[PDB]
Amino acid sequence: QSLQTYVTQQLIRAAEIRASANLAATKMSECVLGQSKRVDFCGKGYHLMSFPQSAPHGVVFLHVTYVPAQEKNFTTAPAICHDGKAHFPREGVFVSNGTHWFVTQRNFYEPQIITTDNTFVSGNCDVVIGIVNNTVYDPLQPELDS
Amino acid sequence: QSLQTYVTQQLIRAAEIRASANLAATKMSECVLGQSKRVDFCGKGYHLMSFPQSAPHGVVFLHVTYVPAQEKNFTTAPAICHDGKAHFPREGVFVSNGTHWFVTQRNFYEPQIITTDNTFVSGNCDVVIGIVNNTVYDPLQPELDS
Amino acid sequence: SFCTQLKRALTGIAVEQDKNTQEVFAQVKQIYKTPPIKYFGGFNFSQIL
Amino acid sequence: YECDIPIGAGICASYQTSQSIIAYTMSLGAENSVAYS
Amino acid sequence: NGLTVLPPLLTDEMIAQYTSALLAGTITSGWTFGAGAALQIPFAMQMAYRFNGIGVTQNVLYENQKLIANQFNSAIGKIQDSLSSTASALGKLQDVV
Ligand SMILES: *[C@@H]1O[C@H](CO)[C@@H](O[C@@H]2O[C@H](CO)[C@@H](O)[C@H](O)[C@H]2NC(C)=O)[C@H](O)[C@H]1NC(C)=O
Ligand SMILES: *[C@@H]1O[C@H](CO)[C@@H](O[C@@H]2O[C@H](CO)[C@@H](O)[C@H](O)[C@H]2NC(C)=O)[C@H](O)[C@H]1NC(C)=O
Ligand SMILES: *[C@@H]1O[C@H](CO)[C@@H](O[C@@H]2O[C@H](CO)[C@@H](O)[C@H](O)[C@H]2NC(C)=O)[C@H](O)[C@H]1NC(C)=O
Ligand SMILES: *[C@@H]1O[C@H](CO)[C@@H](O[C@@H]2O[C@H](CO)[C@@H](O)[C@H](O)[C@H]2NC(C)=O)[C@H](O)[C@H]1NC(C)=O
Ligand SMILES: *[C@@H]1O[C@H](CO)[C@@H](O[C@@H]2O[C@H](CO)[C@@H](O)[C@H](O)[C@H]2NC(C)=O)[C@H](O)[C@H]1NC(C)=O
Ligand SMILES: *[C@@H]1O[C@H](CO)[C@@H](O)[C@H](O)[C@H]1NC(C)=O
Ligand SMILES: *[C@@H]1O[C@H](CO)[C@@H](O)[C@H](O)[C@H]1NC(C)=O
Repeated sequence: QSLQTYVTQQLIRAAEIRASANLAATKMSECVLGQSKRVDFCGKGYHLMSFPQSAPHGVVFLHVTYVPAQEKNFTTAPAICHDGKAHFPREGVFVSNGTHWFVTQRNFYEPQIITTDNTFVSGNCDVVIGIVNNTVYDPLQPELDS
Repeated sequence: QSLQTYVTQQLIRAAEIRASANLAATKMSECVLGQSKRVDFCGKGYHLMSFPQSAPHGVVFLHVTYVPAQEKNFTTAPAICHDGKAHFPREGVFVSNGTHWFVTQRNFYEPQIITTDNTFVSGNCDVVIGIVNNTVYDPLQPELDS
Repeated sequence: SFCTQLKRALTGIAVEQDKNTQEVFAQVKQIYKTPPIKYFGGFNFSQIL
Repeated sequence: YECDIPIGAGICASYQTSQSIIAYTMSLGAENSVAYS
Repeated sequence: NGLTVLPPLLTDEMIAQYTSALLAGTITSGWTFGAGAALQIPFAMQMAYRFNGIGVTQNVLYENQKLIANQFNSAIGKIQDSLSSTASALGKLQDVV
């Protein structure tokens, strides 16, 4: 009976260890051999890479991740009216520091002038809730004028 | 012996419950703290968000997902010839309602005129199988003419 | 020591249950709270808040 | 404070300042209202 | 006969607080609170981010905002009714107990 108890405990603990080993193999495949979009799977933050290290009866992953550091407030707007046309950002968000409007990335404050390259138009300015009035620069205009 | 039977059943059921709890923790990390690209992991459809709710001995996820609703037939084409050059869509699919050709998104019918901004050229028109003849509008032409 | 190891197994199971609850729910560092205004762009969360 | 020795039903215990054993309700974390508008 | 039940460490109120914190973070900051500090963003713009994330341009969200809000509210109401009508809904938890 003592031997049977030991063997049953060993079987249950071996099943648990096998689950842990399958998780470790998945983390090796996804965190180390690639970059993972799954949240909190390869560490807290936006995953950049991972490095494996061996250990007695286990593995240790060093997860290198990207964490935003210093946030600042800005006044935002879903879209922008220039000539009765609503302009939406191609990749970024419209922000304002109080007087002027820029379009920036969503994870790093890098303001840029709002031009027709950063934005695309869709419809008139009677549907979007919270739209604002600002000028959208046209790169071709000075070249044509020159 | 009765006590040993009870404890063994409890150990097995606790392993099952721990597997379920690990799954729930993963769903909390990925569905709730982010947006998941994994199919049918955070509900059926294209996952938008998720909201957790507690419950006795468990958790309940309200998965908000996006489901296409009203589909329509269109005549499609892999590419388009304008001047002996094959034009492919940057982000979308070429569709036709019977007489005219447009380029639209792949998940929401929003037809647009086929211009050089929506498409990119690659090679001549002797390789693509199923290519069609249509005009690709050039935005700079009227500006130059004006 | 059959009784002692049965007791040990049950204690381990109980601690594991507490750990399961902690892992599932304690994923947030700070206890956030919504502002008194409840206009989230037309969406109505009053039944889950 | 953070839970040191779990007693149960939200009550934990620790050894803190003479020094003695203190029982308390565990702390989930610092509250933080997000400046939403 | 010596068989007793120990109370869970986290009371139901603490679990409710945890879920409330997760919900408030999700609503007021999107997914940003799961990576670092919670960064506030208007909910319509966050939903436009999600629409971009499923491959739909955000102008679809901005031009159908009221319709999407109404659909979400109706779905939440139907969840309410389903929970309040069918008693045999939480089968798994009751099976565990
Ligand atoms: C918001 O940003 C704009 C653009 O950087 C600022 O405008 C410039 O401000 C500097 C002063 O630091 C001047 O030297 C430039 O001539 C300004 N440029 C233009 C085109 O006006 C603006 O001052 C910022 N507003 C605030 C409140 O900081
Ligand atoms: C953005 O600019 C447009 C036009 O420059 C403004 O539209 C005008 O609104 C006033 C007041 O409602 C009307 O009397 C005019 O007839 C409108 N003009 C046009 C061309 O539509 C609009 O109000 C501005 N937006 C904001 C928030 O001030
Ligand atoms: C396919 O779509 C095109 C573009 O919308 C249609 O062409 C327009 O049709 C309307 C009639 O509803 C006319 O008023 C416009 O003048 C047409 N525009 C052009 C540039 O011709 C076309 O009719 C559609 N074809 C079918 C079979 O529905
Ligand atoms: C698309 O247009 C091109 C040219 O406008 C067509 O190519 C012509 O095909 C005919 C018949 O095979 C030849 O006699 C011509 O010499 C070709 N011209 C050129 C410039 O290559 C092509 O056939 C059209 N595609 C379809 C499906 O009709
Ligand atoms: C969000 O939904 C709740 C319930 O679905 C709404 O609360 C109802 O409001 C109406 C009118 O004020 C009352 O007649 C009902 O008795 C309320 N029901 C409950 C359960 O409180 C609430 O009004 C909705 N939010 C908004 C902004 O309309
Ligand atoms: C943004 O403004 C609010 C206004 O109270 C303030 O509480 C918050 O700290 C500001 N955000 C940052 C990053 O300073
Ligand atoms: C497309 O055409 C086929 C032709 O039989 C038809 O069966 C199908 O229902 C059509 N699709 C839609 C969405 O109506």
